[PDB]
Amino acid sequence: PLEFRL
Amino acid sequence: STGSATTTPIDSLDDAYITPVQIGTPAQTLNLDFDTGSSDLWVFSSETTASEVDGQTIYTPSKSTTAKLLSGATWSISYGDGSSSSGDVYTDTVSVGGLTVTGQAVESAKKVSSSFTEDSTIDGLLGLAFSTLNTVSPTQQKTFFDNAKASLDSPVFTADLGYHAPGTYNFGFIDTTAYTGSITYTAVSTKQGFWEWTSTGYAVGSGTFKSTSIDGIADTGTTLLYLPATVVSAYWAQVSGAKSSSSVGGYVFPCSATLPSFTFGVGSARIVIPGDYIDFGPISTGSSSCFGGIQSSAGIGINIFGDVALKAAFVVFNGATTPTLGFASK
Repeated sequence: PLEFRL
Repeated sequence: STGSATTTPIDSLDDAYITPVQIGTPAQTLNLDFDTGSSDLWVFSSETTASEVDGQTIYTPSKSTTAKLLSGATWSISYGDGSSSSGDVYTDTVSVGGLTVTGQAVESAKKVSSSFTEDSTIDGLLGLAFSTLNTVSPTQQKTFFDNAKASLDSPVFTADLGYHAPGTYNFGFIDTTAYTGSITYTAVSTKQGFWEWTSTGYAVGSGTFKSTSIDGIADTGTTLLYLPATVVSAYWAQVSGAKSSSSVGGYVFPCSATLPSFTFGVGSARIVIPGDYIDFGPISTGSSSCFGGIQSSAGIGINIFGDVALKAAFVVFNGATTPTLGFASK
C-alpha cells in the first residue's frame, strides 16, 4: 500500500 | 479546454493507479501517480542517482527544448508512507489527456527512497491537493490543476477509479454518463491544504446507519480506507476470525471469509463499498491470512478516504473559489 503528504 | 486520461491499476491489488502524462518537447511520456493528497509534480530523471533507479522511465530535461532550470529552486517531500524524495526543479510544458500547461514546475528527483526505487511502474507523482502544500523552495510553485484552472471550461476534475480495472480522470467537465443518480456535493475545508471534508456517518453491511461526523481527506494517493479505531473495530467485529495483528500491523482476516460491505455518508446520501473492495489478499504469498482494506487511523492523526472508498464512487473535485467535493454512485 501507499500513503501519499502526512 | 478539457482533458481526459485513462488511469490503470499498477497490480491486481489496485495498490495504486498510473496515468500517462506528456512532459517536454518533444514529449517524453511518463506514468504518474495522481495524488490528491500532495502538491508536488515530481519525476524520476536524468539527475536521479543511478543506484536508485530501476526500470522506471526517466525524464531527461536536456532533451526537451521547452525545459529550463529554475535556478536555486529546490524540493524535499515526505509521505505518511515514510516515503521520501528530493531534488531540483525545471519548468516545462506538461500535457495530460490533451490538456496542455506551459511553464509547469516539474520537480526533478536527485534522490528517491527505497520504496520508490523498488516500484518500477511509477515514474513519479502528480500532486492535486492545494498549492499551499507545495514543497519547492525558496519560491513555492503551483500544481498542474491550479495552472490549468483558468483555461478550463469548469475549474473541476473528476476521479473515476476502477475496481480491478482502468478508470478515468477528466479535467474541465463532468461526464454525466459516468455515474448513476445525483451528485451530492459537500463542503471542503482547505485550511490544512487537503481535500478535507466531513462524512455524516457509517453502516456495516445490512446494519443500522450510525450518524457520526467523520472528518478526513479525499486522497487518491492512499490505497486503503483509514477510519477511527471505534469505526474500524465495529467493521471487523462482523468478520469471523478477524483480528488486529501486532506482527503484520493492522487487521487481517482468514482469506476464506465473506466481507460485509461498508457504507459511508455524504450529506443525506450514502456510498456502499462492496465487501470485495476491502479484500487485499494474503498478507504473504501462500498465507491463508488476508490483509483488510479498512484500517485504523489512530496512528496518522487524520482519517483518509483512500482508493478503497473513492473507487466505489464517482468523485468530483470542484476547485471553485469555494471548493466542494461531489460523490455519486456508479
